[PDB]
Amino acid sequence: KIHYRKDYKPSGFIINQVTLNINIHDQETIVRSVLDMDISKHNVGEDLVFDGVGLKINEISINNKKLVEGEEYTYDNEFLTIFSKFVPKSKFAFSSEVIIHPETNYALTGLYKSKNIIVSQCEATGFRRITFFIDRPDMMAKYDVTVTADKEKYPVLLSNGDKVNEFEIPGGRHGARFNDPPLKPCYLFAVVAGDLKHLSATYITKYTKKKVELYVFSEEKYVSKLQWALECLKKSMAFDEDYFGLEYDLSRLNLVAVSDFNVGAMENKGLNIFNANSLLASKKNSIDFSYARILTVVGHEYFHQYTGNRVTLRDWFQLTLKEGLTVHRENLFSEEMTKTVTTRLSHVDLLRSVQFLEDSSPLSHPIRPESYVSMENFYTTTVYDKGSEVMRMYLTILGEEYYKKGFDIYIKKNDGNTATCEDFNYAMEQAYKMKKADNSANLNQYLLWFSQSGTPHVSFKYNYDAEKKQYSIHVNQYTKPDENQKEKKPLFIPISVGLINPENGKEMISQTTLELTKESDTFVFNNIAVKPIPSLFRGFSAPVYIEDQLTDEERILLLKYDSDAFVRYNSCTNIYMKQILMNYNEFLKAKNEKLESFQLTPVNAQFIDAIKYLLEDPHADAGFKSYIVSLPQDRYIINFVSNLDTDVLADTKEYIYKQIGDKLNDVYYKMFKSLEAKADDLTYFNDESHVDFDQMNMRTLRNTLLSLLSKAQYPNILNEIIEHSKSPYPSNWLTSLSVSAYFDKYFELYDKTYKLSKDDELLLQEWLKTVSRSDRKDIYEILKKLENEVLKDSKNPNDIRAVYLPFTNNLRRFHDISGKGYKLIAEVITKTDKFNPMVATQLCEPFKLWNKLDTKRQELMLNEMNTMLQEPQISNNLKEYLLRLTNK
Ligand SMILES: Nc1cccc(C(=O)N[C@@H](C(=O)NO)c2ccc(-n3cccn3)cc2)c1
Ligand SMILES: [Mg+2]
Ligand SMILES: [Zn+2]
Repeated sequence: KIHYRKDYKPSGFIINQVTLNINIHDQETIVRSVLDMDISKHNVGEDLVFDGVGLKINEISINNKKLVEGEEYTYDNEFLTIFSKFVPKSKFAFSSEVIIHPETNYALTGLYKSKNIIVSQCEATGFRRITFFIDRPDMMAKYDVTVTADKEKYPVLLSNGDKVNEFEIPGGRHGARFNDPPLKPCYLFAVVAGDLKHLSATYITKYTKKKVELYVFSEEKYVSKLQWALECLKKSMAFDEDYFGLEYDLSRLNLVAVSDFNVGAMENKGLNIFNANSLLASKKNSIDFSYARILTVVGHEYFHQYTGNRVTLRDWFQLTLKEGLTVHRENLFSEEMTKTVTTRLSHVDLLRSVQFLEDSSPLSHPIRPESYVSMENFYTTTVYDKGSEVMRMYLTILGEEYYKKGFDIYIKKNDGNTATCEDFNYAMEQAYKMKKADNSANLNQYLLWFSQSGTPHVSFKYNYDAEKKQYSIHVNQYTKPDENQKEKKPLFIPISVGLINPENGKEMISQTTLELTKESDTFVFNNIAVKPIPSLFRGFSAPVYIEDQLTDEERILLLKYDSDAFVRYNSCTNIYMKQILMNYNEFLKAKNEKLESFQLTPVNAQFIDAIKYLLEDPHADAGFKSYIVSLPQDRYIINFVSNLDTDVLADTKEYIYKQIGDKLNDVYYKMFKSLEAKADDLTYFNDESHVDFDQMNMRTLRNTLLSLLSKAQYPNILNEIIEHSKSPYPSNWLTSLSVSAYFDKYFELYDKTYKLSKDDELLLQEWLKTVSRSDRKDIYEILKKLENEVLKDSKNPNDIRAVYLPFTNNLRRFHDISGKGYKLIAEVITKTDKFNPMVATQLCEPFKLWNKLDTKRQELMLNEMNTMLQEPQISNNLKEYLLRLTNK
């Protein structure tokens, strides 16, 4: 069944009130539900059809009378159909009692058990796995929810809204009633039951001075890992107050960590539920990455609230409207909190590798897709991250003042209602008119960012007239046709630009954002005293392929002297890409022609000099430094190479790294040593609320350099690796494991770091990732060992992802020409699909580039996908995904 965006129609029914009784027992959960319903104006005499998946019916009723199966209703484990003649024509009550089984719900959607916690996950279509409903986001209702359970096992009971009663029940049971008066969609329903321990605090809002109770919950074992999350939550509330002027609406906010979770987290009006790996940390038991991760995920779920309780999605095709906007808000927050340029760079790095790959793949879709089969497959980097860049472009175009005005308009015009992407665009259009002082100005073209798939390519030509002091930038845009649009239209592309004086490194013009609205345009600047070097797409101002057409000499100058972090980073990226493409072709030619000898173009010496210059600048940023000594991601590179031979790419990278290392290793070593004091400072190691993003960037730089030195077998570096393994910081001692791969000390550090990791669930998952990603010739044997000794038959998605996904980035080994790596991951996907289709689809990620590889590896991957597609028991999720991915 395929759902089309253009087919939207309001329900012929209304659900005004939901009254739930959820009774949790050892081997079953009984759910009783009364829905106070009505008939809408759009009703035309149709059957009453409820969603309900996997429910065991004890009984159903209309107005307290039992309905009879076959005669009055049918149920096929997916839809409950009540024939219209038995459906009332005014306000009526529908009631049901069903049985569900969270203890065996390993798909982690609906109501399920995670270790000793019962928790729900209803977005997007999970509420129908709990009870019957018209499970769509535009069905708004009031909720009154009662939960009962064994008191010893489940002392803490949580749901949306206010707890209004707590009571004892015979047999050592207890119950709690929660009433949530404001209307909400059912995907925001949540319930939690467990032996939860917590940290708490009180927050006083900025403008109304009201006290908000903040609680963060986990199992008792890890309660000491809750402090950073609580800090992050306070930080999020402060930010939305300061930047957007928005206060929290309710009197309490709960965050709950659970061990088994399909994604990162979920917002549920006051009851936010998190993957433990995105909420829990301690300096002793977490790598540095956890700290930015918790900050962004807690922020993200928090920024969902204000907008979520005023404007609900009309339908799921508007997903990017809530998610792209919330990621944009999350990124603004994260940039302001970390105060490091690597934060924005890391978002760009992710978009241009993972999301660009997706957008040039058979899975390519606009941020507002035209159809879906399985909602779970729609939560993509395109909808989220390209969505966020589209939301961010409004800010670039409008500036802060008018952006913040269009944002307010969108709320006002749409408060209390459902909205669409057009509603948001209309609101910004009003801000655009006010900014341009022109009520004929419009953003109608901007709507193509929602409807048009594929990554635009933007290219440049320049002209300078020295006598006229006149500089011209000629710009061209193009999007490649694909399966979604035969003809692509030009987009509204904002191009933030500067002009750098090559003679002194100074800005030559004020902040300027070119508005490209045609297929091509020419932008002319007068009174330009000398030929500039253009600094293009500052801040990465549009989600596009940038073809800067600059020389490497110009790129080096930008890298050294430009003011914009992204353009410096991109200029470096572009120098590397030119080099990678050149050496790749030279290696490829030698392979194809079976050459006994051949030449390779060396790495630009002035480029190596510039890297040295930056590394040696004490005033330059450590995180930025770690980027400039790293080649572009493999998934970024592949967008530029047809029929990519992964072996040839691996030889290419090897050559380039060795060229630069042969010149700079002594520099790397010196810096690795000199950075130690500040990077590994222990002054605040036992203060869980003290987080220093610069210091963590220094550790990133040290660990990056150590990797480079280890690969290069720098004299006596093993000494440094061994000492590194003794560091209190897990980022350090896990790095010592992965860099020791090049030495016969590896399995000793394997055992040491395992013993350090095994008693913390999340830390062990980081250990697994480190092992999985290790550059080992015997990695296949090592993975087998992990399966047998550690992973076993765990159904925890964190465990499974930890063991397998990092390995799939091993360019040389995962892409083994035998196809053994493809075969291995396909076996894991098919195995996982039996109990968790959402996670099975996640494990398909390496296959997304299948049609970009050399013809042999294309065939190998295709064979595995077709094998998976032929499994009789294949889930709808996995089938849809592989059908789309293989163009069937
Ligand atoms: N940065 C980052 C990376 C990875 C995942 C997430 C993440 O957890 N995103 C969630 C979100 O938006 N929460 O509000 C989220 C919520 C629900 C789904 N979902 C998929 C299918 C059904 N539901 C997916 C993601 C964030
Ligand atoms: Mg069932
Ligand atoms: Zn979200």
